[PDB]
Amino acid sequence: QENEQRRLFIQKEEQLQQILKRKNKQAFLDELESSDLPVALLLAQHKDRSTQLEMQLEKPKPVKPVTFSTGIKMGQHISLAPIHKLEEALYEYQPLQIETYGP
Amino acid sequence: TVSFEVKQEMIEELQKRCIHLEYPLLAEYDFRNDSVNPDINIDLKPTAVLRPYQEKSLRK
Amino acid sequence: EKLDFLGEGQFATVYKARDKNTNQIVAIKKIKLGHRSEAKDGINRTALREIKLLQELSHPNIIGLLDAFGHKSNISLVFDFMETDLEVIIKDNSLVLTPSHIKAYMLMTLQGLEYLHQHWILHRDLKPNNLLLDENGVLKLADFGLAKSFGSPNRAYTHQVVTRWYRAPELLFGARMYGVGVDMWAVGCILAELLLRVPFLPGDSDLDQLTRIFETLGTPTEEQWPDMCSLPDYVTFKSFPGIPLHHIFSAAGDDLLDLIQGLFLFNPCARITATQALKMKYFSNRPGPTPGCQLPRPN
Amino acid sequence: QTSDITEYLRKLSKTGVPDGIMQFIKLCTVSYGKVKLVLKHNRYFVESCHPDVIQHLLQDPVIRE
Repeated sequence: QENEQRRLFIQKEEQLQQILKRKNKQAFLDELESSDLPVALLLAQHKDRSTQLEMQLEKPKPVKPVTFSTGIKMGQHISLAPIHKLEEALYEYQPLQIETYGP
Repeated sequence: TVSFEVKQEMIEELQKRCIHLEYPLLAEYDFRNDSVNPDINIDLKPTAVLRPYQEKSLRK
Repeated sequence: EKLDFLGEGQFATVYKARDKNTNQIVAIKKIKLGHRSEAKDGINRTALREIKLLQELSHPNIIGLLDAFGHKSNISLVFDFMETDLEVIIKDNSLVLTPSHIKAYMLMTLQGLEYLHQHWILHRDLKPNNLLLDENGVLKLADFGLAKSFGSPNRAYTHQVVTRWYRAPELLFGARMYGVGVDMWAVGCILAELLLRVPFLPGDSDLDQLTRIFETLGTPTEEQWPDMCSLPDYVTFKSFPGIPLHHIFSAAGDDLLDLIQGLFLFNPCARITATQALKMKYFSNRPGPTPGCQLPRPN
Repeated sequence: QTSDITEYLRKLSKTGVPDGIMQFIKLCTVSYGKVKLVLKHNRYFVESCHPDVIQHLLQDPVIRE
């Protein structure tokens, strides 16, 4: 349960980094669409809102490991191959039980 | 700082001539991540710096 | 209308929710499937003949059926509710004891398999828990998630199926052909579990299960089960003799040994079926079975 | 930026602007460059200033992404 909360917290932090990355794209798209010199103060305050957002994120985290997971967490690809299950169980002392096979 | 991405890598020579054609000047900075060989990126060197005529030119 | 939650399963989660119109309690078994993908199979027809053909066939030893609905993703099953099963009698809970009540279990189990074999239907999903019990004590089956309509010839089909604890000797080697002995193998295995109240065949995969079965029953020789070396997928083991069956089980009469030996036969062509098993000397004696009222129920 | 150093020059003259010819010129070359990082090519980010990015969209982004 502790490792499950750590892996789930990585997706929560990864989503905030993607929104912060996409926020700079929206500022560059509208940087010259409606700006003819007087509109230049908003870009200076853009990094100020991005710096304070990173300061409020680096503190409430116990330094998560660098992983490459999906922040949205959807139907991830496994192998889609007839891999069956374990490596033929392979006994050693007392046998247990293995789940049955399904289509 | 608003970071961008890479445009097919090959597109690069045409950008160096369009910026200087107008009026702004470019200045490619430091840092890299390709072609490594000397172990890592900190090698071996004593931190005891000397010669003030080189340290002042280094920080500049 | 969700009511209460029970447990999980192999590929379907059991839900105790009261359905509409019909006032009977329905145990919905939702099968986890897909719908997000484009060219996705979605629903599997391995249970299509279960929720469409069971309404026509009526039998007391066979589970019932009301309706059926779904849409690829969530396929909610509509089946009658059952009290307890059989695994709770042996596993964990050891307080519930059945003194000479096992005769009523095999009597109502062979009648259910005989009715399915008459309509050319095999229950290729035998495991020590499908024998569901209701309030009246009527022994009924669980689900038909691996049923198939067979005929006179026997061709190649699926392999490495069925619970690994109860596996036929011809199915572990990967034989292409099979027959009635597939469903008649676990009949004696369930009977062997209710006697000593312990797992009779505690094996692992297909390789470990061959060791436990052969060291207790024996190795099929040429006089016993012919046609063995012709199969490609074959392994050579030790010359296992054969442990008798009248000394392993303590509470076992003389008439009980006449049925256990015929069920554990390694020859599918010579293995006893359901009609010849009900006409033996075990189901025609003085200790008559109980109808179901005197049968105890778990807590 | 050149607009910051201009205010320091006006205070040094003590009530007096530096003519006015070089005041309108303080709008040509800016601070721009490229940085090589994990992208294995170029990552476009320079300085925390803002006038160094506004006057650039009408040249390179207009002809190629």
